[PDB]
Amino acid sequence: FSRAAMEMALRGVRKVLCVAEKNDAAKGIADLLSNGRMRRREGLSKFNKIYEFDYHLYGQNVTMVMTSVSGHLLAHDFQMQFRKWQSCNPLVLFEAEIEKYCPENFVDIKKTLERETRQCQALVIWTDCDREGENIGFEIIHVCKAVKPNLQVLRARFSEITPHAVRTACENLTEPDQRVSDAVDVRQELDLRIGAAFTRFQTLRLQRIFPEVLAEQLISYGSCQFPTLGFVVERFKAIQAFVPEIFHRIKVTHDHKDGIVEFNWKRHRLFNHTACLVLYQLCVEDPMATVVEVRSKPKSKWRPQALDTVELEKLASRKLRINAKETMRIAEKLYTQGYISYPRTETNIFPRDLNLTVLVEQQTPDPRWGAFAQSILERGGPTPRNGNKSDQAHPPIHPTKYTNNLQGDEQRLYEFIVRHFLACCSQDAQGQETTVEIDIAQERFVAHGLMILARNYLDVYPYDHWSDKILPVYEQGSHFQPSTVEMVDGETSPPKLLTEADLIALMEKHGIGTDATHAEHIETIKARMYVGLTPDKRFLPGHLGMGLVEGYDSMGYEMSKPDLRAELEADLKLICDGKKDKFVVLRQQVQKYKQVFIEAVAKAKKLDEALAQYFGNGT
Amino acid sequence: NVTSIALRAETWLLAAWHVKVPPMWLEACINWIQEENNNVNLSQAQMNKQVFEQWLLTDLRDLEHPLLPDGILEIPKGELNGFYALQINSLVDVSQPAYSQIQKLRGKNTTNDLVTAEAPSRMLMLQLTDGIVQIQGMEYQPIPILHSDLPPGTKILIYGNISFRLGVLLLKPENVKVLGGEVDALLEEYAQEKVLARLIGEPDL
Ligand SMILES: [Mg+2]
Repeated sequence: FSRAAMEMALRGVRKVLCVAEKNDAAKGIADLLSNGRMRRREGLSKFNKIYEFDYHLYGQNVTMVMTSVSGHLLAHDFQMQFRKWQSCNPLVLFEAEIEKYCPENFVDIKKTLERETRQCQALVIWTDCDREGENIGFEIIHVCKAVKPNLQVLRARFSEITPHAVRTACENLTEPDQRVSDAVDVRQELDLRIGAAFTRFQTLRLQRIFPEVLAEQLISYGSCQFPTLGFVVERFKAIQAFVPEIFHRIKVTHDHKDGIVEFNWKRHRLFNHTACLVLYQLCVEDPMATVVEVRSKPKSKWRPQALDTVELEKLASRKLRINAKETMRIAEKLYTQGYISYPRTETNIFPRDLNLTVLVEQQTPDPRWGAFAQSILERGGPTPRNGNKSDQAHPPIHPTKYTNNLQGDEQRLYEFIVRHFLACCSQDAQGQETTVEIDIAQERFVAHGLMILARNYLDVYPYDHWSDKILPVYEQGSHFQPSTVEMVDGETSPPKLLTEADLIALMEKHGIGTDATHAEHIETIKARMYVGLTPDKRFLPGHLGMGLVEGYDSMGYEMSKPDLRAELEADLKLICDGKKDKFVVLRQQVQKYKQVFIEAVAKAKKLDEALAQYFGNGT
Repeated sequence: NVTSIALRAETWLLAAWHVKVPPMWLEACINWIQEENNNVNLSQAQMNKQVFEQWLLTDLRDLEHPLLPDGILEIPKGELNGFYALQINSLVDVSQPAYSQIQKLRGKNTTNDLVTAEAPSRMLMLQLTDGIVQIQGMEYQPIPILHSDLPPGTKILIYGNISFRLGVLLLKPENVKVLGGEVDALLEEYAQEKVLARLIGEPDL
């Protein structure tokens, strides 16, 4: 724990084995700690190199053997006996023994870690600082501890690949968190058991019932992919059920030299022709408008809140037209290359430790946003708009280093992250809101006006729009003739199909897809052809997607609801905090999903009946 | 012979609530109240109350006693003056969509239906009747005593100066008083669910 405890522990250490999540992270971390002085060496895997370099750890000169894995080193599955679909009843998969194993393509990596453990006295985990990263770290620990059971294991904690971050990580090594690793092992186990049991059950059944339609096709089930599909089918059904209604409104306009002023009815609209016709007839006879109230107050447009993964995934889709799967891929690439902080975080509060003044200063060489960044500094300094969330691990996603060498979507997302950061550190746009109330035959109409005085954050953030709506001068007490007095017709509009940002928003609201896993589940329902994208580009459910959701929902128990997965994900967060143990969560979640499975097997014919609506007869 | 009690009740009904009733209904009503409370000799105060309670529960359509003036529907625009104790057959909010209203009434949750990633005073339209002519009553100014859940057959006093157009009365709070009551025959057909279901084209109604 203490500096003296660490120095004592390090004594007699000559070689320190360091392991990163991917080779690019290993090359990057080794390059920064060594100042490019590192010496490249080859591992038993051609894509996972070894970078040896001399370094000073807790008062001990060591040789750092920096290598990497390629994501998860170990694969989870049932034993060979349960692996075959026709070898057991899907129901037994809720209790069937599960094992972890190293795949053939990763055996070269496992053997490199084992090889280096023999020449090394300590192990430092350099995997990304998230739940999966801690689980990968524990996969590396298990492999190395098989060689040296008394091996000293440490964990390097960092939120960016920058010289100061990686140097501080070496001065502040900690113990690997078994609690967060265990939550990953619990989720991995539940996903395999619920996934396998429900997939084998429906695929085998529906392949027998609809052979011409679903031949050799995989009807997969996921504890999270199912309520995700549920949101898409729920919205489609809402639109299908929606009844549009004709409404009527009195529109009063007044022509001015450089623009028509439209006064909006205070009654807004009426769903009755006679009710509006009567009020309109009163307006045609004596249409003389009188200025009742000319009111004005200061209006402000708020600068963006500090950026977290969800807001990045949603704004990149809405504003940049990059889908969440790609955003997270590019965001990880920019993180690995040292340009942004770790892009998997719930934090929207800038920690007090973090120097925002330097991060702003760093962006002043840019031709586009450089002048704005300087402007923040000239106006006293950065004043961030923080939220209310903090994971206590990472800061909000922000630019950590300046680059002008990016291209394509990589440039677009970096530019977005930089502009959002500067906008957040800036001031709110300040304007002046005005309103003019007119009376026509005791009926009140209102015209609105806006005059922006200081655009502020808007000058760096073009993704938000604020526009002046300048109204002509109306004196309180004035009388005038309106240009037109109309009785126009309207109709109520249904909701629209969900966009990816709309779907992420619903998932967030209901507590599913937590730990930045939204994209993975949206991608699975896309790939399995349960949902399809319209040209708009919104989510439209397919006949199999539709049939499955209304099949399970007709069984009584509301299975398309995200309540059960939200409870599962809630329990996983408890495991991480040490607020719950992994054995109670596993026993409880398995008993809960085994019950839902047993009820679904009993009413299996409901699935056939719901899909028969689309595929017709079948036996 | 209850004609002596009938005149006293008629005097009170008009004086206290501006309620006009036919003599035959009034005499039949008093006789029934006397049979119901057979053991006693009721006071005029108790008789007047019980007669009025029976009136509040009576369908004006079955009373055949005109109150509203002749050809009120024939005049395109005008003003109505005087006191009228009419009956609401049905009632609906025209400031809100009937689909939106029926959803809330049916208690179903449509929260996910209005979820997006992107960052109106009430007007009741009353179907009023004196039992012979049917007109409309509009919430011209907010009348808080009226609400959509008022039972079909509810008796209301319509008084003062009221401007009317195309068979619609432009009612202000100073022109409305709710007396109460209900009509069993109307509770069935013109329940708020049924009124709204008709406006969104739901069958078997
Ligand atoms: Mg990772």
